[PDB]
Amino acid sequence: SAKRKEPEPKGSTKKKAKT
Amino acid sequence: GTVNWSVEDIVKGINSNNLESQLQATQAARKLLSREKQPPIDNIIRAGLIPKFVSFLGKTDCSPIQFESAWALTNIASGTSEQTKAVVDGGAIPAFISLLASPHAHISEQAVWALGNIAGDGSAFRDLVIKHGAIDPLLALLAVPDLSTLACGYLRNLTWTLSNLCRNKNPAPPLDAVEQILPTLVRLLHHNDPEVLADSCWAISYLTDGPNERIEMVVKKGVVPQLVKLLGATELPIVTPALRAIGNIVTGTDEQTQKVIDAGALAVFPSLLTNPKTNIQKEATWTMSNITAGRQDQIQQVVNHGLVPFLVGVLSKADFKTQKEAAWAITNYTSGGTVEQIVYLVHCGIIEPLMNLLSAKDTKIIQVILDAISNIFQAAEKLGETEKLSIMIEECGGLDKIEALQRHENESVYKASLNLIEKYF
Repeated sequence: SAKRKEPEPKGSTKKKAKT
Repeated sequence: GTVNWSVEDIVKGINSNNLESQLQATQAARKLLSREKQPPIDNIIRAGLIPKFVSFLGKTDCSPIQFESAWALTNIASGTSEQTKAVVDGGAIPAFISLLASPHAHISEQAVWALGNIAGDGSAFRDLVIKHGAIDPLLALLAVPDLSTLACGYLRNLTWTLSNLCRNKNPAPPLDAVEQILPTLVRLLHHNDPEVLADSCWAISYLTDGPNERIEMVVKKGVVPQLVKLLGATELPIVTPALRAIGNIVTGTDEQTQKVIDAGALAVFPSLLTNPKTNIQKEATWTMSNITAGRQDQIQQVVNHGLVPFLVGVLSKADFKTQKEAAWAITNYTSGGTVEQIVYLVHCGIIEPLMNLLSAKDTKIIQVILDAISNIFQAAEKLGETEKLSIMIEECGGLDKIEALQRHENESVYKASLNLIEKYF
């Protein structure tokens, strides 16, 4: 399997303050 | 009014035996905790205020104090792990779960927001939220005939929170939580708001990141066409997670991979591969690399779509990290391709940009490229054409680069580059 599975972690905002 | 209080005043008020004084003091705490320049989260924690706020969550008789506490706790939980942990240690999880049922939408939404921040801390809190039973009442909030009748900011917060409940990998969320959430996530993926779509793609991207069993449960919901459609979106915040998710799927089995191909994905790649956002190019090229690691007939679809010149282009000119992914896509393609596919690759111009890259200070790219050379020679051998290939490598300055690599301070580079000269030069 030449598949490479582990990409650089990436996402939406983890945590968010209100205003 | 409640603007600009000291923490000791907020403490004085919260310790009064007066619900209204407590209310004023909590709102004051909330306004401190709402400023961008260093809100005094640690000061509030150090003062002992969390357990008091958490108990205000339960004051059904006082809706405004429920809301100001929710908001204050939200902002605390939004901080470091240590700050989020303080909220959780205050008992805030069940209390926020109870507020999901509030008749006040602004309060219910604040509870959603807080739970998002707690799950966003990582695996353990995500899993702790799920054990408390957040998922059911979260999903019951989205159990409406038409999502469009929900307030938009509210829908966005639900979507984002559910996405944090799908996030993180060591361990991945519970299988049965994923099964419970997926149907609703499929629905949100057809909603017309850009943020809801972005955060639904993020959630799918989290869920397709890991073992092929996890890819399977997503692909089984039949989302791949909707993913591919979003991959064509004009909004970069939607394309980025749609591409990550598509890319995660093609790391899976040949059959899982074929599903994105059958969905039309490869028609979007001429523009993804030339995207002016350097991160979309990187990700698209990595994606191409796992498709070129597929079956011969999958490789053939890369050919038919006119994608090999795009791979030549990226290998020629791209940020270095994108070139690295391109080098992989070529190594994969040359290792699983028919001889005719590999001849085709050479006719498009692969050799010269592959050689230019042998000047890179990056042990790994060199290995990947020498491997591709060897694979291409192996196809040239089968046709009595190695000499014709040696001349091209010679003419573009590739021999100087392979010769220089013998005395390379790396066991793998030296062996394979001496081996190439032994056999071919």
